[PDB]
Amino acid sequence: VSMTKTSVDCTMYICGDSTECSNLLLQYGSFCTQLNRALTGIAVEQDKN
Amino acid sequence: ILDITPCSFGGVSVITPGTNTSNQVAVLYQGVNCTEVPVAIT
Ligand SMILES: *[C@@H]1O[C@H](CO)[C@@H](O[C@@H]2O[C@H](CO)[C@@H](O)[C@H](O)[C@H]2NC(C)=O)[C@H](O)[C@H]1NC(C)=O
Ligand SMILES: *[C@@H]1O[C@H](CO)[C@@H](O)[C@H](O)[C@H]1NC(C)=O
Repeated sequence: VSMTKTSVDCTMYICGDSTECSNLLLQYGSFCTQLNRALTGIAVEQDKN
Repeated sequence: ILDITPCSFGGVSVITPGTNTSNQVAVLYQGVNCTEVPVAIT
């Protein structure tokens, strides 16, 4: 009926606590917002199911 | 020998009635035991 609701912090995963990595990651645009939007969409749907 | 653990972190969800109803909000620190949110007393 459902599966585990994963949420990922895309910045903690890629750059974990490094701010000079995080400034480089901002240069890639919306990709972390897309990845978190997609996983939040799946996570809400596990309750709907 | 010391163990190293990354110090507490997690998702923050903000819970609101609509803006047309109120500006008051509640906040959920997801998977955080809030002995640690007072230890963080932006
Ligand atoms: C949040 O963390 C505290 C510890 O800082 C937990 O308190 C312990 O709970 C267990 C189970 O009741 C007791 O055996 C310990 O003696 C408690 N320690 C202290 C210092 O009180 C608390 O239970 C945690 N909250 C949750 C929901 O697990
Ligand atoms: C806010 O809700 C009321 C009904 O409770 C409605 O009349 C009003 O039009 C709403 N505000 C806006 C900006 O539409």
